[PDB]
Amino acid sequence: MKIKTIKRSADDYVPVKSTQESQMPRNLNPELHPFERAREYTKALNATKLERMFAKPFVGQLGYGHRDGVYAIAKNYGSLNKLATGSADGVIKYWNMSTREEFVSFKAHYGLVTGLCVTQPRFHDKKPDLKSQNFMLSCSDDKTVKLWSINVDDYSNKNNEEGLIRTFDGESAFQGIDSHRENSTFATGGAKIHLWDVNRLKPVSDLSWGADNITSLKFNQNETDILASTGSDNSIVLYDLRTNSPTQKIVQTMRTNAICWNPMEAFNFVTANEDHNAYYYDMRNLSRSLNVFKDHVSAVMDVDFSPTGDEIVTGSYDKSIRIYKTNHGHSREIYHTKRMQHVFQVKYSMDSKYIISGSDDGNVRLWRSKAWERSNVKTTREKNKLEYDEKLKERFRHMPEIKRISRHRHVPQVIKKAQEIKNIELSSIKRREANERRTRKDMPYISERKKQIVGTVHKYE
Amino acid sequence: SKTRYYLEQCIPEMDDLVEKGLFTKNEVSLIMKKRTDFEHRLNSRGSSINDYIKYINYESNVNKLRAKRCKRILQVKKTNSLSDWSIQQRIGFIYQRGTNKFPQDLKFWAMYLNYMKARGNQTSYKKIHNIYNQLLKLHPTNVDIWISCAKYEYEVHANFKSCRNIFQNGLRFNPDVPKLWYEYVKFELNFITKLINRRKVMGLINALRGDIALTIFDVCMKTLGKHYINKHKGYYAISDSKMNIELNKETLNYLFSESLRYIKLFDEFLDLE
Amino acid sequence: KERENQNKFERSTYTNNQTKDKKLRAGLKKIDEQYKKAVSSAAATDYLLPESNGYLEPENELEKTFKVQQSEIKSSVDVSTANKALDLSLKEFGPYHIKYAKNGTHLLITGRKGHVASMDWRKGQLRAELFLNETCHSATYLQNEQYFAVAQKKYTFIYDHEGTELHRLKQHIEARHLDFLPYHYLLVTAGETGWLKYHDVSTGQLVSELRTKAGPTMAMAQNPWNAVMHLGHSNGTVSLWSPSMPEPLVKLLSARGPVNSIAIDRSGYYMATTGADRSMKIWDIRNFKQLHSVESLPTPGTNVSISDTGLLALSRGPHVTLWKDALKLSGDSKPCFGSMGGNPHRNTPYMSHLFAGNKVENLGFVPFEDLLGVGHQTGITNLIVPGAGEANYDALELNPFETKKQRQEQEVRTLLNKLPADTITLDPNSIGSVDKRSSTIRLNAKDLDVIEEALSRF
Amino acid sequence: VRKLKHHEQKLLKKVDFLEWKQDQGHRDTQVMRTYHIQNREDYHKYNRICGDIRRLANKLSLLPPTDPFRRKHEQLLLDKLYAMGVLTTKSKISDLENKVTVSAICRRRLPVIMHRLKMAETIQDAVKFIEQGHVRVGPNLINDPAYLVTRNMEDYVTWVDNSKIKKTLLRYRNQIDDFDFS
Amino acid sequence: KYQSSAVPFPFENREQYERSLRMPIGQEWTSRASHQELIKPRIMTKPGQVIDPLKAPFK
Amino acid sequence: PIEYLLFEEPTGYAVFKVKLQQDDIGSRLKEVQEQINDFGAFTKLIELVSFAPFKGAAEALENANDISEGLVSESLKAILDLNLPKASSKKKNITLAISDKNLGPSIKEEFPYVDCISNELAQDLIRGVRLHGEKLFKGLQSGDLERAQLGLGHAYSRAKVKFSVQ
RNA sequence: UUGAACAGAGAGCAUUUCCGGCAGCAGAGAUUUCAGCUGU
Repeated sequence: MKIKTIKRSADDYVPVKSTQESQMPRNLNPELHPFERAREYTKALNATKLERMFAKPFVGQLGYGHRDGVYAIAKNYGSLNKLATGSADGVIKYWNMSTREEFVSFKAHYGLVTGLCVTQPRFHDKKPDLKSQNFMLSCSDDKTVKLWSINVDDYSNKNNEEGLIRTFDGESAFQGIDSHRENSTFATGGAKIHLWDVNRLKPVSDLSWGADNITSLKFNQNETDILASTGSDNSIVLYDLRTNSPTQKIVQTMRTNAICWNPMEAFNFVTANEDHNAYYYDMRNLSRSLNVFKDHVSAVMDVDFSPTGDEIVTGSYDKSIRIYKTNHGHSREIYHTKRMQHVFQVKYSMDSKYIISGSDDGNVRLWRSKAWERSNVKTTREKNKLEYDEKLKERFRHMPEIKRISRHRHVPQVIKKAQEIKNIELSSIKRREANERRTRKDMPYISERKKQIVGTVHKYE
Repeated sequence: SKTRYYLEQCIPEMDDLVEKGLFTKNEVSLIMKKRTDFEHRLNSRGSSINDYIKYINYESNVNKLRAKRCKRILQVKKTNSLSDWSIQQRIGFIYQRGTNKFPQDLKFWAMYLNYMKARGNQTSYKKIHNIYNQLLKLHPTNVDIWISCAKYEYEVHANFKSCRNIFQNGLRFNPDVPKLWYEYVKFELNFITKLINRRKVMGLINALRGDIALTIFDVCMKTLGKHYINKHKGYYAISDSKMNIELNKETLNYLFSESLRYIKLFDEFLDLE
Repeated sequence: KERENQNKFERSTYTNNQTKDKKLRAGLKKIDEQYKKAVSSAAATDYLLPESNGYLEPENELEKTFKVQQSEIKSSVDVSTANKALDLSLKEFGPYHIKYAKNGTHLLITGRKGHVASMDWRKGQLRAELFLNETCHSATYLQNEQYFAVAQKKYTFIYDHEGTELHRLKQHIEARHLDFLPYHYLLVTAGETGWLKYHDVSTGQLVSELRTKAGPTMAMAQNPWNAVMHLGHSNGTVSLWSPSMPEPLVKLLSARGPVNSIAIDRSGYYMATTGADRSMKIWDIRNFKQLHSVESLPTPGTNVSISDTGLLALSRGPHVTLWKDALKLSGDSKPCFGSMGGNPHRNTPYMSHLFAGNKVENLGFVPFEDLLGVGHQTGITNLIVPGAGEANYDALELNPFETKKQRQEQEVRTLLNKLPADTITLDPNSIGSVDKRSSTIRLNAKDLDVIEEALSRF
Repeated sequence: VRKLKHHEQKLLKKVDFLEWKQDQGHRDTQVMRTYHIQNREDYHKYNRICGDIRRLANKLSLLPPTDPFRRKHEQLLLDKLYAMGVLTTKSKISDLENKVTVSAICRRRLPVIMHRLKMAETIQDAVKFIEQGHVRVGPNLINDPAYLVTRNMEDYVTWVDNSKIKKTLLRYRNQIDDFDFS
Repeated sequence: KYQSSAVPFPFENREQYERSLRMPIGQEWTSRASHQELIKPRIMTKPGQVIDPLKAPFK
Repeated sequence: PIEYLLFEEPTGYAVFKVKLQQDDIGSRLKEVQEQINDFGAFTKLIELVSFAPFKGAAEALENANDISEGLVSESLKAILDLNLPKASSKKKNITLAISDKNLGPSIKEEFPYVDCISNELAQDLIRGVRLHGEKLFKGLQSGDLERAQLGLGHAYSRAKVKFSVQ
């Protein structure tokens, strides 16, 4: 009779030399591993609880802030850690966000500096030294656009006349500014929107639809010759710089405070307006928004895109900011602070990992876009654990017990009470429109994505 | 764990090697448990280049058994499926892992280069160029690697421009050992001898001289003298004029003994002037 | 890609008794591709499996397998396995209830009189020998060799690694059967009272008290698949219980008389119950069919056990008898005792042994080895049963070579991923799904007398 | 069990393998380490007695204050609990919930009165002596430590004669008579 | 409370949704390569360098 | 982008290749500041691609004086020309991380396609490789680095002070 | 902004241009592998 038993042999399972690790034999039988749904449910629940205890999003404020509340912010789209901010008392500052300290400050204007951006100024007589000088220009309500250079310690190649290399001049005030991402060009909105270049001391072209003023401006990031602007007649106007002309405008219900273009989709933009939500619009069809981001409770002051194009940040007049996944339409996250008042400017840093907010008490604050995410480099075991936990929270996302935990935040008292009376108001109007629809004959079902456009020039067929 | 990744990277070749009916399941489980032993010893702590070498020897032995069993069972010399290159690719990757972990034993680096050269038509000479580039980056001062690199790219490929570039870069790095100088004058004499012999051959069927070797001879004398006067009397020149003239005499003796060796192995190039 | 052993690694799903969405269509296509890739690549690991299962095969027609002696096995197998086949002769205290840790490293014996010993049976290291002079009944380890629970005269006690008493449970009034649920951290208790009690060992909190309402609990086993408890009563009724429902999940009519013993397969598919009416019965668990009914055993089967490779060890007093491939659907797998005239379609015993002096108290297979530990009136005996253990364990579920640091970190990690007691259902895959109410289609809010004919108008 | 990390202290806080809720602070363990009780369940067979006397004192409080059955039975209970020395005086029936303790009914045990009247010098050595069989209350030897005494028998706790530790203390004080055989 | 209330948004019926949930992505239940393919996220950025806007081959 | 790293040391020159950038904006945070103390995470940032050892204590003292007064020596020229790719001089230079802001100009004077960075990111990368030292080099140098440090410090000091033994 | 010749990198993308078929023969290195002509 032949016969054979289990010969475990102890050389394959506990190692000979003491310096090396023990063997881990695997056996992928589901008989060996029994509770495959419950075990990863509890791992997804422990991941959501670990996220809710690791959510420490406030990095730090930078510097000492300003004196009179930050109303303009501009990142530069080529360096990771440099940031220009301007306040109401005319002072602008250039910031190193690594050390959280200003390269330089500038008493730029006398009024409010109402816009500022950054440039690589293509002069055709001089050569731009972009490895030691940074350039920011800035418009105010004292009818001036000024262009400044900054001494920057980022390369150590060299070894110098920092401020105010030139002063463009308008006859009326300015209200917004944004620079083209090539070809020495910028545009300033104000009493009317002008286009400029850094060589000529006068506007190249006036590109105004009608005699109604312009409140904001953004250039496109790819297809760089497409401008967009917000006018105080609740209007959003697109301009093209091939045709050197406006292109199409829409009139909404309330006033668009800001625009930002999608850096990864080149025809989509997001508007941030005074009814308390944001609108994701396609340039090729402005007859309908392709999303509405709804969760704010007062007027949305500024919006910005992640450089990955996958989520937006959105600061509003209720003293809180909100981060939104672009495909959803409700807030993924809310950041607030008892010290932060009336966040007027929000940018999304080029790392896609930090969020810069300028409030109006004076302070500019860094936040993490993902609160539970730390910024060290990770060994492969902890990196694998973190993305395993992300995939697991993703596929158990809608279970009631982990949804009530991942959904949870502490919102201030004012925003919570405005939220619940907003809920009972919306439920009341849905009740009344359901009754009215039960009776009356032809009540059209208007979409939420169309419920906020009062009209559109150049009708669609 | 990463031994798990490497071990289950090993499975498609034995899928194919069981489908082609040469190995059976009970013997391929034996080669997998031996390979499990080896992969665990490789990427655990306390690892050794002898663990790498024994894994390479085991993989070459199972490759030779696979070739023998293929010729005996299928009576073809390759099945043109996955299981005739996967195991040599595995050996090349074990070599790459070992040279990334312990880049300090030139025995292992040269075993890598020997196996990669002897792999034949299936390898790529730019793949040999890559491991020559990183080996010369890690060991710029070791001079036999420069000689071996230039010897591979002249005595196999006959690439005179790249061979001149290799020798000039090596002489840039360590212009102190006379062995690299002698192998450079040897290469230049071999190149000019092949030039004038192809001239003689094209004449017999159907300006540029040894002055290159004389100029590199001249800079050989100058820089070898400079480096010996800088090597000896090392820290400072705190030595009176007796010791300075003693030093300068000794560097003349050193340099002239090397030129004596230069003429002694210079006489046997008797096909040029 | 074909993989002759995929259906072990396959995973069942919901069916209704295709789509117009482009994005959802391609998402479901990616999901089906990923499921197929994952099943195939997970099933290709059987090359990487290190060891092979044991066996013994007759190689002749005169050589039957049930008449192969344990001394003949110990001569035919190696010295390490022959030394694992231990035998402790502990005569003075009572019949010894045996228990192994879930990796086979530690043994826990209890005398009926008072003698409880936790030990490393394969080294010679005992780490608790305590003589609790009241009649102990049963014991079990909790999550380790570091804690064990013993069921004493009335109260269940909990002892640490070296034998100091940690807890006296004031509930669990008269336990006779203890079993630990290791993924849920629950000590389950039943006995002479008609009550079933689930006690959380980690928090310390009595999770559930359930009225069996059927008198004392004669047998008790745990489904390793879905952690429901099969209790056998004096009705001939097995009932399947969960700590959520105060009623049994299922009540099966297994035997006549009482139910002497229950064992469940580790796949959670088959259950062997022995009654006191001399009847072994093999049950399908998932579909609740009765597979086999071996009636008229020569004497009532006092124990059953099922190995990790599906052997069936029945014990009828002095005798232990093991059948191979008895837990199968076909009628040719009904366990016989002889083959009447040499019928190949009769499942004769795979091997048998006679403990001639005594009557065995309980049976338990050693987890990852080829042994069957039977505890009897004069102590412990391991039997070399060659087909009877998972040769290829997983070393990150539970490891027989685990060290002190590995025990510490695995204890903290399994404590962290302890499953709640409410997730115990009859099937484990029912806690991701939707309700069996709440309609299966999601809703899109749009869906949210000729004179009397004249006298009509009046 | 591992002195858990911080995200660990927070994620699970009610875990405690050592001390549960129903341990009541391990007062059974603490008082039997104090008064050195040999086996288990003595604490709870005293606690049942404490619960029974507070229950029947409750229902004697329930009955109206005029009937002789009630008043005779509460004075009888109070005199019996004085007579077994559980109390130290015949005071209020409020002491039948303030002053009856499982501690005091352990105070009436035989080793602890032995340590009280300095016959031993520790309660452990008292249990040593009375398991070795040296003492007696009146005529009869006492073997088990569970024999608690009454208020009359704290006077005739004495060793037996031929107890050699009694002989060693007599020859310590060299009053060692040996006509009385010890 | 361990099973969802209705069918979540992107699916149309519970057969589709449970076909999403039917395979565990764990280390214990897949191979190592399949585990890595199942847990790598969609957006993978580099941790310290600037993300520029997209540029296409002539729009 | 901090693509390559130049570490000077008494045994020779080392060129490292930066694998993963550390965070720029979160560079003052606690985890980013102590990942350069943990070696298991620093080896995720830095990889050694080249090490040219010196010819002896004479060339060590020559290169110590040249590194001290901020000049590119011939061994520096050799190792940088071996290791750094021929980038452009007008568009996207290759980025070398040094620790000496007045050695940078001497590096761009010799290789115009190299822009040099010594700010706080390059400083803590440099002090990470200083903190770990012999572990990064994988065994490829002769001579213990602290013994060569003792010899080079004594030689540098006696040179700088003109210590005569007469 | 384009063109030119030059110097290259291994860091991308095609496709039927050949080879990874057989001998005869000489050559190469330490009895195994390596290197080209005339046809299948």
